[PDB]
Amino acid sequence: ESVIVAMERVSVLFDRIRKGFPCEARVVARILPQFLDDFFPPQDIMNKVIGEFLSNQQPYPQFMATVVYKVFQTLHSTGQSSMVRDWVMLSLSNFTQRAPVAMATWSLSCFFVSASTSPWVAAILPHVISRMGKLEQVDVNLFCLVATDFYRHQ
Amino acid sequence: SMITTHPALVLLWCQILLLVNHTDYRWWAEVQQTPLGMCNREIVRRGALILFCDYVCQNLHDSEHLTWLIVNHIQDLISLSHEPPVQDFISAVHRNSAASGLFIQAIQSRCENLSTPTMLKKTLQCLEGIHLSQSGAVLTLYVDRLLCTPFRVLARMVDILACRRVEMLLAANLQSSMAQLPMEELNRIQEYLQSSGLAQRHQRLYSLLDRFRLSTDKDWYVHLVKSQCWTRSDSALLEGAELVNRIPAEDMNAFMMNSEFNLSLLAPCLSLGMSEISGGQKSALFEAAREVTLARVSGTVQQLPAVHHVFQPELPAEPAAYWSKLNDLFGDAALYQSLPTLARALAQYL
Amino acid sequence: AASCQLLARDYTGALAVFTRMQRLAREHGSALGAFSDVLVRCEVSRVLLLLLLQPPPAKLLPEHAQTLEKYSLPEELFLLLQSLVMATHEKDTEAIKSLQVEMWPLLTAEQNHLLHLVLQETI
Repeated sequence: ESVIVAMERVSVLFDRIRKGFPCEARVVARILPQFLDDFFPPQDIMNKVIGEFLSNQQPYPQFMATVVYKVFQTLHSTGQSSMVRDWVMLSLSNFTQRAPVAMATWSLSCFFVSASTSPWVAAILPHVISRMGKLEQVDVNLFCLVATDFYRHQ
Repeated sequence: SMITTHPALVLLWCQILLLVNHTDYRWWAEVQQTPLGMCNREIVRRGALILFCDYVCQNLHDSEHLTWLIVNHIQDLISLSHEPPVQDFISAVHRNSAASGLFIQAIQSRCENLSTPTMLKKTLQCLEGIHLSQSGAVLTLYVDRLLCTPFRVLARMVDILACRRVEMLLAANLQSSMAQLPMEELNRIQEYLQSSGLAQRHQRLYSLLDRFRLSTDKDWYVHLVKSQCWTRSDSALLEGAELVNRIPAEDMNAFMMNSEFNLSLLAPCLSLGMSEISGGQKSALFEAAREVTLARVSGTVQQLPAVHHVFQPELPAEPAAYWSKLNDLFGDAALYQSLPTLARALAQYL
Repeated sequence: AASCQLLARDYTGALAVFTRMQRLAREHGSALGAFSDVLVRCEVSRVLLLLLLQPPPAKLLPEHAQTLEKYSLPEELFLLLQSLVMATHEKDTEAIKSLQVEMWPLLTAEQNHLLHLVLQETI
């Protein structure tokens, strides 16, 4: 019975991400991934972050993308990483529908670079959110490179 | 001699001297001051320019007044463009080719005076619609002079006027467009666009201009952070800090010691070092930024004069020629631009 | 009161009291007199207080939509602040760095505090 109350209060937390001035969103984005990792198993937060990360009713996904990066990085144990990869498959089938195309390829590049391997892919992720829009051929190069680096991940 | 104690009677006498066709350029010169002042002389100058522009508005088939009035009084013409008679004069210059070309030439000779935002907005409202044979000259003036302003709305307005200008250039005849706009000047415009940063800031002008032309993983990450960090100046501040954060950190003093380095990233690097140290285990970002901050402070005080004398902002250049050294290496925009960056860095450090 | 809440750094309270001031002076102002001075100060500080805390479109009242539609009073101040709204929604640093040195004498002290807070939270 306490699980649905936890779902309700996590929904109120995401509601305070929905509205809210950017300092408040910085605070909720910083305190979020530790709370979501520590409180309950990650399937519910996975469903919630995919269902409330690609919403058109969202002011800006950048700190939410940092939330995505940290919640993927705290799920990098072995069977948990296979579950992560299955969630990447489900969420990329969700990504098959097109958003506004510049933000679409941007958020898809963030999702590729976040749930990824160890050595040098993660450190690019502040640079991917360094431009939110502004699609350029160099962004296509970075997106194709993280795509072919995820193709050898599977 | 009546001009100073009473302006309004001299403005009446200007209109009387206009209604009978007495146009001696010596008297209109000594009234309108052809190349702190008083107030009545300014009222007389503005009134004389207005009534003279209405005189050229009435009888315009005699066209020496247009050339003389546009060449000589050009800045003081556009400063008054929200009054009806000089507005009719402006709309009368918009129906001539040679007068509008001389007008854009006169703006080109005196563009450095049109640096205030109000006079520049009034030139943009005064170059709003001109004669169609003069479109190449106003496009060269738009891309050469009036696009490099720091004000963004004036850049936006001159962008919209330039895009409408190329749109009106394309709808006309191609033999009319090619005969006015040369190709080498077009390559000059395109290299001026691609030289500065206004090419990627404005997609529409470059797209329409190329349309008019065509009508006729380790070291790679090091290269990426060299692309992001080693620039002149940018808005990427926390982002550059997190980019230099995941450097292997056995080679930091190799990276920070560079001739072309964003020293403005040093204070966010120190803030990230503070967050990592107060969170848990120490960082190399903090000690790297500390070393290069103190080394650059020692360098920029090694460039200071040795025997220091006390500042006095009441009589600066009086005691010695030491102020030659405190204007030479001290008023230079490079070292002066480098100092408060290191002041932000030392503020975070202290 | 707005100067007090700006001292105690309740900026959203200053936004609420500034839109209440503009609502009152519009309702009683035909501007008539000193109501013009109120509208000038409130229009400069509400623009700077909208660029300081950039609201989401959910909490954005339609009055703020009207002012940011007007931006996306003396002439040099309107032109420089309109250029400053464009240079901030572009996020162009050197534009603002050269805009403040021209905008300093045209504003009072507390509005300069708000503009420095704008310049800090883009840098």
